[PDB]
Amino acid sequence: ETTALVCDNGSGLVKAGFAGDDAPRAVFPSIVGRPRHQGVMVGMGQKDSYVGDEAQSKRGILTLKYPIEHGIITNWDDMEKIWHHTFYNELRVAPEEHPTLLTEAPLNPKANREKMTQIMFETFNVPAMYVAIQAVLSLYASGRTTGIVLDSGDGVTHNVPIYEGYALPHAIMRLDLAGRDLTDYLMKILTERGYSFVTTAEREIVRDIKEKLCYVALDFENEMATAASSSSLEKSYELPDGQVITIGNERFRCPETLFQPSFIGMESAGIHETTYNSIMKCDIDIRKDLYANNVMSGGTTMYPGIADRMQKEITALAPSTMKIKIIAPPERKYSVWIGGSILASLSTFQQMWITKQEYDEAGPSIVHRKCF
Amino acid sequence: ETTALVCDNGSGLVKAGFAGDDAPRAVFPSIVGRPRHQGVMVGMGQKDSYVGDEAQSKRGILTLKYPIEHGIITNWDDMEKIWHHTFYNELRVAPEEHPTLLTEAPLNPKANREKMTQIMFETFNVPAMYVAIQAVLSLYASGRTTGIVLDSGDGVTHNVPIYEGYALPHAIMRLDLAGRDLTDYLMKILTERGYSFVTTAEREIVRDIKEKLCYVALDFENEMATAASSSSLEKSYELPDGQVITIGNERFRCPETLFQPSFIGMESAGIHETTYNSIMKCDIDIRKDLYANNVMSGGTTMYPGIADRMQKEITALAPSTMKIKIIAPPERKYSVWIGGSILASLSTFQQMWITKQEYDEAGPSIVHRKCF
Amino acid sequence: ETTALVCDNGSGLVKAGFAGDDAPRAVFPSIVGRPRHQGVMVGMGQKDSYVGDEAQSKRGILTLKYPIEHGIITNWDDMEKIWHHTFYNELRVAPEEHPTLLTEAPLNPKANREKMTQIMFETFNVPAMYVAIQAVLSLYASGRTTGIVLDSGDGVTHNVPIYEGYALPHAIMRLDLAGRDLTDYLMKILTERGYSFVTTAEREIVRDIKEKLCYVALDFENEMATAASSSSLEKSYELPDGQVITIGNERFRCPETLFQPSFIGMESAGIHETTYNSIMKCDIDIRKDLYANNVMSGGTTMYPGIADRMQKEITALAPSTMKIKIIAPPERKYSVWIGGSILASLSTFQQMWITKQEYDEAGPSIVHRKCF
Amino acid sequence: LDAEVSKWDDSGNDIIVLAKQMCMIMMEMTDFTRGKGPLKNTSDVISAAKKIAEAGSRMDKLGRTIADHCPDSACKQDLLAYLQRIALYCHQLNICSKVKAEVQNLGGVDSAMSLIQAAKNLMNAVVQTVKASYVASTKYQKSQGMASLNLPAVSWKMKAPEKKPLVK
Ligand SMILES: Nc1ncnc2c1ncn2[C@@H]1O[C@H](COP(=O)(O)OP(=O)(O)O)[C@@H](O)[C@H]1O
Ligand SMILES: Nc1ncnc2c1ncn2[C@@H]1O[C@H](COP(=O)(O)OP(=O)(O)O)[C@@H](O)[C@H]1O
Ligand SMILES: Nc1ncnc2c1ncn2[C@@H]1O[C@H](COP(=O)(O)OP(=O)(O)O)[C@@H](O)[C@H]1O
Ligand SMILES: [Mg+2]
Ligand SMILES: [Mg+2]
Ligand SMILES: [Mg+2]
Repeated sequence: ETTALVCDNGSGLVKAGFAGDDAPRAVFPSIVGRPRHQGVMVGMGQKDSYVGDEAQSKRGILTLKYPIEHGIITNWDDMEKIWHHTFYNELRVAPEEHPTLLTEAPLNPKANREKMTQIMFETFNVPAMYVAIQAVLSLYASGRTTGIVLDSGDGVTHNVPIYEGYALPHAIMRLDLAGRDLTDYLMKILTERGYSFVTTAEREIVRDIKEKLCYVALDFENEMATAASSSSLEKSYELPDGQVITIGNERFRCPETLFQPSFIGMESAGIHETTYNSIMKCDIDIRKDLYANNVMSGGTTMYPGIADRMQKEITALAPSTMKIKIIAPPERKYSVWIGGSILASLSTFQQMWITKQEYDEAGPSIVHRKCF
Repeated sequence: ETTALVCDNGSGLVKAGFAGDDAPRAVFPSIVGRPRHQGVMVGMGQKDSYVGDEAQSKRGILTLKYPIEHGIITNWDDMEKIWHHTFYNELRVAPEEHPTLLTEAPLNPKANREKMTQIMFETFNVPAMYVAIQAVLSLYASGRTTGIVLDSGDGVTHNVPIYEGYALPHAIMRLDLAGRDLTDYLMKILTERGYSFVTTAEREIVRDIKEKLCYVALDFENEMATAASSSSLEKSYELPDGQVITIGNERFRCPETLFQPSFIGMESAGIHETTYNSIMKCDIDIRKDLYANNVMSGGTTMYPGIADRMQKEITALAPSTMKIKIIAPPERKYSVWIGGSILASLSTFQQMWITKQEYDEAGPSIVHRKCF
Repeated sequence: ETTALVCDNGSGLVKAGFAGDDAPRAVFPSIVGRPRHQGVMVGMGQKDSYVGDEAQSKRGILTLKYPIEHGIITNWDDMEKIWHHTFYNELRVAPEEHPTLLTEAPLNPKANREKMTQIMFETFNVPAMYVAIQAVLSLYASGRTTGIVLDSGDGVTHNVPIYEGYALPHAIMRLDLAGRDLTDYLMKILTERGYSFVTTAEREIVRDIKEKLCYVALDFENEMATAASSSSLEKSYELPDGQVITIGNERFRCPETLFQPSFIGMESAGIHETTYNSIMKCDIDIRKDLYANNVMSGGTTMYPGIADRMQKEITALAPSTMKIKIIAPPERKYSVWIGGSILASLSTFQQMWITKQEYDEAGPSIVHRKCF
Repeated sequence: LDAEVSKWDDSGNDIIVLAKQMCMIMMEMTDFTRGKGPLKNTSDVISAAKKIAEAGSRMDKLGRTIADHCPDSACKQDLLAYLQRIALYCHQLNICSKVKAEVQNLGGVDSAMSLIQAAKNLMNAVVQTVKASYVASTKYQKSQGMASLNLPAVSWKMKAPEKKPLVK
């Protein structure tokens, strides 16, 4: 009769809700803001920190910090503030009545998961908790059990190949290029238009620019060439102040970092080439099913036209005798949440939590021999 | 059960009263007059100095001096005379029974505030005192917490942008053009009509001329053009002697110095252009709320039609996609007092005074790490 | 047998000379002055604009404008006046006989460089021109090829890490805090002494105050503490009028903005923290050579004692097992010029100009695929 | 814009009911800017602002009563901050109404608009401290001092929020 709580603590958007549901009830950016000015009024000077949407509304007077950068957690005193805002202030449930399910990118440091379950037990007193891999839940949300997962969140971009039940942990390819690096490259590439976005409160504005304008070209060279004859690729976006900005080739040079990471100096391969590189790390028998089942979770795979370029860029690398199907579900931004609503509400799961009586005798090291 | 005293020591009008009230009890011009003639009668020759309205009534036989010029205080021996007239002679209270709240224009010299609190402690023996910024109280009086303040008093004209509680001290723009310079420019521009006002007792008369006649045109060039066909813009004002004077374009060339300070040779921008210049020093997120909340305290924003020209002159500089609302309250001349009646009577303020036991151990340098 | 012209068009000081030389022949402030008064004499009223030192000599009667603010050029009609004064009036050469080399801060708008080379070709008719990055020439002047460059000019402050030949364009960190903002903060902080510098002709005087008085403390807190016991840190400076001024802690609060940009409200890091932030954006192998080779060009690194504080403030951030050497050459104010005298006179360079026959067929867009 | 936040019932019995009274008097106060409610002149807006000032002082009293027994920082500092905000807003509204009344009886739309903006900020502060007092009460229900006030989590009528839209 009790329900389970699920909380995808992403790098840019904390999503949370109840198990068995079909949509997250709370979604808010995981920002902690400190005020940085004097505060001359005698009231409204005691509020020392702001979290979530009330920091997103007041971002002009706050230094903004994400506690999660590239999947790992660098500030625990802000992460417990964000979780305390998540459970009480927006979900309005007590943690002691519901078991909780958290989300972790693969190949993370063990100290991150250890301090995460220690904070979840010895501060909020949950009955039971479970941390799951951020990519294995995307296959639950897609309805499948085979396929490789290209989860490109805000922090990290990881490819996990999973045949029917069984993952292949020697082929989990985690690349540190994601939406925050595209946001910083859009800050760097909008300087050539004349616009200077320097503070951390303008990162939100250029993130909104990336939201509503940036698409990815099917072919990059000729689309770059037609931007020289600047006639139809410019687009105007209105700022919060009122000034309009015009954007030309910067509209599609920003997602092209996903397929050419040498633009920001990263010695790596693009997300089309590490996918074929990661399928080739697998065995030759399951390679046919992994080629034909390519799910894409994460918000950074919500650019207009990333499925077409992903298919076109794999099919020049794969052998040309069997098809590639980049299956891109339309709700994929919340996809990591949706599988979290499945696995927590599944009937055969309830003897695979981490109970509090199992934690206090074995310490926080119980989370490694239970989850992965 | 005790009340607090508030005393806005302006450059042209000392206003004073009790906290929690809705109107100042004492308002009088901050003038100190010395007699300058022989005094042949054997009585009425011992009264060495006159202050306030009894100097305003007898101004023909007195050299008149304002102790405050451009916000700073240049004559302490007259300022203590004005405060001694304020507390005892017109408010009729003792300073030792009531805490006091004084008013200071921003970006003033520190020695001014230091000698001000030293005079307030070691001469009048107040229980506690506080000095507040002249513009932050105008937002208390307007009922708001966001917006920029265009406080144009008699001494200085300062623009202070304040988002909800938090000021932005790097955008406080203080310009030394105010009502006294408009009075001197009206003395200079009335010479072309034939009238010569040369002494300091005629500055009061031409100030009254500025009171009852001078308005500000919405458009300056065509209003200057229609004054050439001199039919309806002349106005007659009666002097204290009985001679009438006729005023034509001098009726609106006097407030136009507020929007074109090159008339009196000041290398600056007008109060329409330093406002948009000061909003653009702020951050791009709070710029929408600062454009739409433009309070105007100070008596020099009581010209007939300054709100319309302020709105029309900002909206040619601001981006045209969101509105400008120059909110001009009708009691705005006393507005700096009204917020002073709020902040001193506020319940959460009483542990943010400067007590006498906090002053004697730290000296007069305690006022910098308490107020700003 | 022909020589090349080099012209560092800085934000506060245009420097220019011939290639192969060891010192600039012409150095003058890049100011354009319009007269702002009536001009009652019948002669001396036709001279409509003044540039360079003849505007610096007559600055009391001129509105002064810098055409370059924060690296970009906001007034082309004044910049062509400054270049026309540079070539003909002070260098006394024709531009058609010498190829020219101009200087550009990195991460500038492309339209700035485009209009710069269009003005250099279709107005002065140079045989060939080249624009170079303002920081890569400082390593030529320092004699090195590895190291990071902290070029803090008058407009911008940019850190560029360059290993032996190869720059790292993903770590070019450009911060908009430089000597003009320190000049404005010195105008703002000298108001507390009582001195009011309001017009644009007093910016030159307070710039001279910054020249001859302002040093930077090794430790800021105890040096602030010893300024309270005001005995030995005051210094007197004589104005052009004759009034002397005394300066206490304002002598070292002005360069401290370089290491704490929260004083002027800038959400950024100081030049000690963006340097370690920019070295950490590089790769782990070249980090040893970049730590030990820290050149400092630009005039704003000519404060007395900035090398000691830069070393002390990096070595608290860097790992303590290998040394930091802030190499500060004594001629560093002209350092951007000196490398410009090297690279233009280098024998292997002369097939990497932009000839006029290469420009007219490809338009002004040839400058992007030649310089960076 | 707190009608979507003011989804409650008449329960709570000390905090929620005056919050609903303040919400309906704001909804009738800011209708005067559209000008189709029961407010005609400006003096009834002064009486309305005095009503919200007295109700905000009462809410400040109840918020001070709940804040004594909260043990440490985690929500008590937030509650004290919102209490100082609602105290500033109510005390500013109280003697900002007086100067508008004295301007009214000594001599016309923006005069209402300043009090409207003050009431809007007061209502945002009061729904923020309602949320903070809910968190502080149902966080520490086993803690001593909270149990004597007799405010269980059932008594608050806060439901779970809406399903967020997955697409668009
Ligand atoms: N429609 C979209 N187009 C482009 N980028 C998007 C879109 N939706 C989301 N994003 C990017 O994805 C991020 C959404 O957060 P997300 O990474 O899904 O959270 P999590 O870190 O939990 O996976 C945002 O930072 C944004 O940059
Ligand atoms: N009704 C009015 N019309 C025009 N000017 C006014 C009016 N009332 C006041 N002033 C101007 O404003 C000044 C009033 O003093 P004020 O500046 O309000 O004092 P403070 O310096 O404390 O702000 C006078 O010098 C006068 O020039
Ligand atoms: N001796 C010095 N001490 C302190 N600051 C200096 C000194 N010399 C120059 N400066 C600063 O450096 C600037 C000199 O201009 P500079 O930046 O060298 O021109 P450019 O912009 O071409 O590099 C001035 O604005 C001044 O602030
Ligand atoms: Mg994520
Ligand atoms: Mg004043
Ligand atoms: Mg320079």
